[PDB]
Amino acid sequence: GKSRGYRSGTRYAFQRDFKKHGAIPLSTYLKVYKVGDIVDIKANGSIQKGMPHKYYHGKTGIVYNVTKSSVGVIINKVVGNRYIEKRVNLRVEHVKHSACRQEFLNRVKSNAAKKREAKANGETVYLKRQAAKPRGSRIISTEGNIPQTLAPVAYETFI
Amino acid sequence: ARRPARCYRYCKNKPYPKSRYNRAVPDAKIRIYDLGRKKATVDEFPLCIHLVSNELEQLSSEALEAARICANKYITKVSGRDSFHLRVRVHPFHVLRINKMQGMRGAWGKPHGLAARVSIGQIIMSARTKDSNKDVVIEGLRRARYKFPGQQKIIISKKWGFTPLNRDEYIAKKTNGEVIDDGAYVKFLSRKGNLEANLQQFPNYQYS
Amino acid sequence: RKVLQLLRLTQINAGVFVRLTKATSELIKLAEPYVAYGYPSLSTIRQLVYKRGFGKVNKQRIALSDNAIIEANLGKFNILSIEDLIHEIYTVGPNFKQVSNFLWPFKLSNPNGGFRARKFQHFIQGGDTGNREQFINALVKQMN
Amino acid sequence: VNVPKTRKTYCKGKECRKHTQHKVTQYKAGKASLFAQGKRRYDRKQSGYGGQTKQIFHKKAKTTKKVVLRLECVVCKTKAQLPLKRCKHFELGGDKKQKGQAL
Amino acid sequence: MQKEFRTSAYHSRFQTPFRRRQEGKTDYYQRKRLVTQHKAKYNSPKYRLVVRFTNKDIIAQIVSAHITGDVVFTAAYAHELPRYGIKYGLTNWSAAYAVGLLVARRALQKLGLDETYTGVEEVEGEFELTEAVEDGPRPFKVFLDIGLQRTTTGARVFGVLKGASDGGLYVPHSPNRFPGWDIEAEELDAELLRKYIFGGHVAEYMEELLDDDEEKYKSIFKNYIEEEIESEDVEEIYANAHEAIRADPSFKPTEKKFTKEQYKAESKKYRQQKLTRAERQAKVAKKIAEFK
RNA sequence: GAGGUAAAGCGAAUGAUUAGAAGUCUUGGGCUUAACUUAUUCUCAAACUUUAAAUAUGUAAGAAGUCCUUGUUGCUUAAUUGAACGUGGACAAUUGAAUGAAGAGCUUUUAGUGGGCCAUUUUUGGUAAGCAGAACUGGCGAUGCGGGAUGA
RNA sequence: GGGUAAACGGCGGGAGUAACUAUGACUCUCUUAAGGUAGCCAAAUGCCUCGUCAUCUAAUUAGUGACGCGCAUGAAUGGAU
RNA sequence: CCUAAGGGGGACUCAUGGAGAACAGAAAUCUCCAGUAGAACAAAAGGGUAAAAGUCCCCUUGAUUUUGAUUUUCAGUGUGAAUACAAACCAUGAAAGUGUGGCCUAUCGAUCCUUUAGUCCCUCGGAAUUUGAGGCUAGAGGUGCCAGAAAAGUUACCACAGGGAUAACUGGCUUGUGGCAGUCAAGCGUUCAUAGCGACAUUGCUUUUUGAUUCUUCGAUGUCGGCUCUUCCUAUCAUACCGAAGCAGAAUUCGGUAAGCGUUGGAUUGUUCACCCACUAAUAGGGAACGUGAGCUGGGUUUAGACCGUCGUGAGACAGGUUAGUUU
RNA sequence: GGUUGCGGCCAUAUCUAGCAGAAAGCACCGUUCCCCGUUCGAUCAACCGUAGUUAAGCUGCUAAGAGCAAUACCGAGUAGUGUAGUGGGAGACCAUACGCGAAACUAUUGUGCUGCAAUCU
RNA sequence: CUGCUACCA
RNA sequence: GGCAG
Ligand SMILES: [Mg+2]
Ligand SMILES: [Mg+2]
Ligand SMILES: [Mg+2]
Ligand SMILES: [Mg+2]
Ligand SMILES: [Mg+2]
Ligand SMILES: [Mg+2]
Ligand SMILES: [Mg+2]
Ligand SMILES: [Mg+2]
Ligand SMILES: [Mg+2]
Ligand SMILES: [Mg+2]
Ligand SMILES: [Mg+2]
Ligand SMILES: [Mg+2]
Ligand SMILES: [Mg+2]
Ligand SMILES: [Mg+2]
Ligand SMILES: [Mg+2]
Ligand SMILES: [Mg+2]
Ligand SMILES: [Mg+2]
Ligand SMILES: [Mg+2]
Ligand SMILES: [Mg+2]
Ligand SMILES: [Mg+2]
Ligand SMILES: [Mg+2]
Ligand SMILES: [Mg+2]
Ligand SMILES: [Mg+2]
Ligand SMILES: [Mg+2]
Ligand SMILES: [Mg+2]
Ligand SMILES: [Mg+2]
Ligand SMILES: [Mg+2]
Ligand SMILES: [Mg+2]
Ligand SMILES: [Mg+2]
Ligand SMILES: [Mg+2]
Ligand SMILES: [Mg+2]
Ligand SMILES: [Mg+2]
Ligand SMILES: [Mg+2]
Ligand SMILES: [Mg+2]
Ligand SMILES: [Mg+2]
Ligand SMILES: [Mg+2]
Ligand SMILES: [Mg+2]
Ligand SMILES: [Mg+2]
Ligand SMILES: [Mg+2]
Ligand SMILES: [Mg+2]
Ligand SMILES: [Mg+2]
Ligand SMILES: [Mg+2]
Ligand SMILES: [Mg+2]
Ligand SMILES: [Mg+2]
Ligand SMILES: [Mg+2]
Ligand SMILES: [Mg+2]
Ligand SMILES: [Mg+2]
Ligand SMILES: [Mg+2]
Ligand SMILES: [Mg+2]
Ligand SMILES: [Mg+2]
Ligand SMILES: [Mg+2]
Ligand SMILES: [Mg+2]
Ligand SMILES: [Mg+2]
Ligand SMILES: [Mg+2]
Ligand SMILES: [Mg+2]
Ligand SMILES: [Mg+2]
Ligand SMILES: [Mg+2]
Ligand SMILES: [Mg+2]
Ligand SMILES: [Mg+2]
Ligand SMILES: [Mg+2]
Ligand SMILES: [Zn+2]
Repeated sequence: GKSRGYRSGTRYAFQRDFKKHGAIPLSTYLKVYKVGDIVDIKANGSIQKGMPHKYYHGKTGIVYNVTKSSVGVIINKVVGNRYIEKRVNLRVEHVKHSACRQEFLNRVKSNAAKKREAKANGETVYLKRQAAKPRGSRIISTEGNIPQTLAPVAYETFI
Repeated sequence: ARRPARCYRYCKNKPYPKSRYNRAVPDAKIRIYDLGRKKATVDEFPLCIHLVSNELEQLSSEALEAARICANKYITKVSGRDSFHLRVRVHPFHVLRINKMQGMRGAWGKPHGLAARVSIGQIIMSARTKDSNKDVVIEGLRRARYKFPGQQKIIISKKWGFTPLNRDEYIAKKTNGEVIDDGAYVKFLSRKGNLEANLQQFPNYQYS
Repeated sequence: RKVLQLLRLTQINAGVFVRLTKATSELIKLAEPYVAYGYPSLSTIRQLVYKRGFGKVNKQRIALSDNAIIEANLGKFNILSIEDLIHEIYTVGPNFKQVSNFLWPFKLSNPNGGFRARKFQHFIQGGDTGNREQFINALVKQMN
Repeated sequence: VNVPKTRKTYCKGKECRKHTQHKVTQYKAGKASLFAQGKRRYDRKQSGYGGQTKQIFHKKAKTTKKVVLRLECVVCKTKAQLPLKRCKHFELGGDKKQKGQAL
Repeated sequence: MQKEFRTSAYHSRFQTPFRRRQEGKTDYYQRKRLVTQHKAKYNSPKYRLVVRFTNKDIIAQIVSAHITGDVVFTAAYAHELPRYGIKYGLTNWSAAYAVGLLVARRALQKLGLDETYTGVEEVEGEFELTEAVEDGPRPFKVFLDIGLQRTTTGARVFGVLKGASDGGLYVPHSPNRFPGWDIEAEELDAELLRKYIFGGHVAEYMEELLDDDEEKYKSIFKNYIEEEIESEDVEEIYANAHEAIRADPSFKPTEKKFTKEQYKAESKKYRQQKLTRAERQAKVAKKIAEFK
């Protein structure tokens, strides 16, 4: 007999972290979520109300609705050959702000500051990020660092 | 009764041990893993000789028992029962299954036997003895090798007896008072923990 | 397969110039079992562009037979000549992207003299794929 | 299953629109009338020759029934219906559980 | 014979509780229920009336919780009462009432809701909630946080409750935990509640003890004896204190006899300092040598 | 961000397991064996685990963005607080990573099909099978051509 | 409720013992009734089975004569001649 | 399954161990200390839970009303189950809060028909009144083959459409099993491992057994055995020549090259197989579509007749016995 | 800097065994008329701050402490793994090429930090 | 609780 | 699901 219940296969996914069982620290209940916020979804096993389905465990989405104890999150799920918009109601214990926003918003602030200061100094600045480039030429000093010659070692048994 | 071992030679299945899920499992043919003078102190038998696997393979408990008996008999006959301490280093924990003892319907087998899953370089048998008893212990293992399938190597250990220290580091730690007897094994000094207890347990500890 | 398509290598013996960064290096690593690549010399670049140089003009493959063709398509990037284009490729320039994408993928012949006995193993192990690093010039001399 | 004979739930009656006291009784299905249109149609179809003209259910599988509580408001006499889950034994106003006693 | 329990594996796998739960100070269940705010009231905080009793002091604070820690809005202590005329019985139910009234008046002064939401100016002991004024700001809403202290009818925390409620703060509550609530006949005896508000129980103890056990009256009510305060003028001490509290509820910090640096320098003299790694290594070497 | 597979671990929990040694028997019997306790020792787990990859996987990388000022409401706040949606203003092609782009988006309508099979790798049952059953990819079917003599 | 088997049919499981050994002549209890009687048999009906003994032959899974707790013989579903 | 085992609040802390207390002891009750849960939480297993989700106490009916949204299975249909709100009305608590059944993951049901509740509203069509009937909204009565026909057998008298998608031969893969052969060497062999054997183990070969599978054949490859005849294999029974012995001779046993050459007459059985009698140098084992039916024969099996026993109410079944049955 | 109240992170904070603690705070501490709760004013409630004490709680320090945390020319570029060949090998498996890369182990270091309010030798 | 009678989800 | 002993 096959079993395909709601929480099938969530034995380790919905477990609490080792030595992290019990009461929820209240910064979880003090965070503020607004419509449009990007939030990660991670089911907390100790709160069984408002719990996400196992598909959304590990997914990141957009807050679209704010209720008394919960947020509505928009997820895009692949169903066959396209994506379907899913609207999941989650209690805030299963939700955390996504850290990718604060990094991109910081690059936006930094670009605005650099551009305005470069305009003040009358020069130009290039704001596009660059991939790591091959390193340039260089001279390696050998004072105190004369090359040491290595050789492959013979075979030995150590048991 | 027993199929040829070739039917169960290779580690084709996941480990299948005794558990709350299979309970009617017979016993392994090997029950004794330590032979010879197993109560000898570490200083009595400095020379260690291993029978090492050069195969990723399964060895039945019957083969383990047969090889143990062969090696023990030869070494006790030639050098005496108290001239060595033999230890079998692999325990058969994997349950083999047999189906016939309809057709392919419901073909899940019944427990049939026990086998040890050994790797390449895994030690199968260890024999600690004196140096003068080398050629004897070697010939005991070389005979025991015939009872096993696959290739096995007889390797003379670099270490003192069954300790993890080389034969020179053991002597250094022995003359430095860092090793004490524990029956057949030893305890080593630790520079951690209660200083008074450490000093009491190792009185001859020349601190540096 | 997708990586080779994004490198515009959609046939055998197709060649392209790539500016090495972390992103492009990680691209080429995926296509490594199917490509031979290396560091091209100036004369190799010049011979490629002179003999088999074509531009992508209105999604058509046009021979680079006159500097007016190059100017009309790359004059806004200060490329006015076949030597400007060759320089921009060789000394990887600020407009390398536009100049190398304007260049249609080079369609080389098979080597005159053949490959090694078995192509599809790394150049280090006696094959042909992977990075050969200065022997790409000898291979291109064979194939162009 | 033991359910008390009284209950204070919401009354949908226009006079009440609120929680009032209700008397609880088990619902019992009424007798099937002979002049229901389906019954009349069935009798006409069954008359004459042709045998049995409709199907007769045989493959019974349920061993229980859903118990329905009839809640009558003591103020306005408006009735309400509540189905419970499937129970093999159901009494109304039985003896309440006594915890802390021996056999 | 039996297994030793406190093994290294027991300590390795032990999950210590929250620091303030292991201190036995914070009930995190109740704290979650008190602090957590409706998510559609985004950054609007819930305000708690934290009421704590020590052996000598009554602490009443208006607190809002934030991620970096709780933030005090105002605070009234029982040792401020001598400024207002109450010097003794600093842990009465009536001292609790005065402290609640003081914190309410101080908070309302800080907010600007003084003329609106005055409160119960004529304390008769009747149960009442601060009702909002139409076409004006709603009363400052605060929820009572009694911590680990048990809920009993007659407890002093509800004295601070009643004082704060009469001071003009809107604090939701019921009168069934006040002294004078008849549980059989579910109504509040406001006469007995007013007695407790104005120290009537203490005055009755003074009167009942003086004519029965004068020696115990002399030891228990010493300060009243050397202050020449009798029972009949006990009530006025509170009645005046109330008025003064409403007259000037502002906080006056105690003038500090020493500066922060002087306090720190004095205290640092009595603070043992951690041994350096080299110091404890030298101690170990010395103990080994003296062990030979 | 998520994960609990490979590996690893077992003088770490659970479960399994070999050997001695030192103590306590006070709640085992005949100096003794056996129990426990303590510090050690050999070996394990698809339905064990502190730890924990590689590959695979969610989101973001702007103009529908960021910042500044102040309008509406019956929602919300003790509030002149916010929530959402706005008026007005500033930041111009390095408008904010790479590579590519026979362009993107959208709609209607209808055919055949719904027996599959094979190879590498992962993998279950079975002694195994040119056996039976799954995962990812690539193929044959539907495909000739050069090679493997011959051969989906 | 009664009758009826030359109506259809049915006719069993259980519990102990004799001055060597072997065997057991020696009582009640259950299934909806009775519990296979007289006879006959490894029979065209017996699985085990090529049953065991005798006879027939140099030799017989055949035949005949015996035996019988008979898988599963049997009395006008006629028994034995 | 549960009026609590649902809801709210409060208080308390569990399994177990140690040390103590009349009867009292290994287990009754009392006390202290230790005790991260090693307890308990209706029921499988997993997860979760310690001033609780566990134990006890107090109050209760949120297991209520209205109809939308969402998640899972998914076609993004239904059903089941669950989640977050809106608008009411309540319970509980000092309060914040919490409560739309059971801590979470299972515990269930369309159309038609019937029945009940609600609105007491719409209709009975020439117009009315009162009965009756029919509508609208929500439950219940049930489909367990659980997206939901109303349903007993036999065919050995048989038929049809098909199927090598699928069984009953050969053949092919495999070789568990069957058969045959090695390696090691504890023992046996007066002594003595190895003349001859050889346990515990372990490596193979074969396709003369039987399985496993279902690739070919169901617009048909004639399915037992024997007779007849040819050929092939060798793992050699005999015959030739030899090596070894626990080889004195005689006989016998082990082994090598060897398939050149032979390997029988009969009683019983349809037999393959078997078992006796007898001769013989020996009475070896196998293959060739389990060689060989347009070569035969037809005793068996396996059409249709008939008998018996057991089974079945019966028609009938039996891979049980018996007798008769077209070989182009 | 000490202390209290309320906290954030939730052991670098826990645990064991010792030692010290000025000021204030906190605490133990005293009493039972009153509200209240118990077999028991022990817990819980109320009253005095009066009679006493830092003994305990609490805080800090000590320990080649257990645990925990962090780090690393520790182990180890090992185990494992993505990709490749008409590579090796009867096979079991293994090597090589281009990449990613642990855990245990070993050693060293550390042992709460901190927000708001009030207060103090 | 036995017998008889009845059977559109 | 109706009668009845
Ligand atoms: Mg997890
Ligand atoms: Mg629930
Ligand atoms: Mg397998
Ligand atoms: Mg040529
Ligand atoms: Mg070639
Ligand atoms: Mg009809
Ligand atoms: Mg009729
Ligand atoms: Mg509480
Ligand atoms: Mg898993
Ligand atoms: Mg593993
Ligand atoms: Mg590990
Ligand atoms: Mg373990
Ligand atoms: Mg169609
Ligand atoms: Mg279709
Ligand atoms: Mg089809
Ligand atoms: Mg086809
Ligand atoms: Mg092709
Ligand atoms: Mg070809
Ligand atoms: Mg070939
Ligand atoms: Mg009889
Ligand atoms: Mg008879
Ligand atoms: Mg008979
Ligand atoms: Mg007879
Ligand atoms: Mg017969
Ligand atoms: Mg005969
Ligand atoms: Mg004859
Ligand atoms: Mg006869
Ligand atoms: Mg009979
Ligand atoms: Mg008869
Ligand atoms: Mg419950
Ligand atoms: Mg309850
Ligand atoms: Mg509670
Ligand atoms: Mg849906
Ligand atoms: Mg659904
Ligand atoms: Mg309420
Ligand atoms: Mg609600
Ligand atoms: Mg109807
Ligand atoms: Mg009419
Ligand atoms: Mg229904
Ligand atoms: Mg069906
Ligand atoms: Mg169905
Ligand atoms: Mg029919
Ligand atoms: Mg038939
Ligand atoms: Mg087929
Ligand atoms: Mg075989
Ligand atoms: Mg065999
Ligand atoms: Mg076939
Ligand atoms: Mg056919
Ligand atoms: Mg034919
Ligand atoms: Mg033919
Ligand atoms: Mg031969
Ligand atoms: Mg011969
Ligand atoms: Mg044939
Ligand atoms: Mg023929
Ligand atoms: Mg013929
Ligand atoms: Mg024939
Ligand atoms: Mg016939
Ligand atoms: Mg005839
Ligand atoms: Mg016949
Ligand atoms: Mg015939
Ligand atoms: Zn009503």
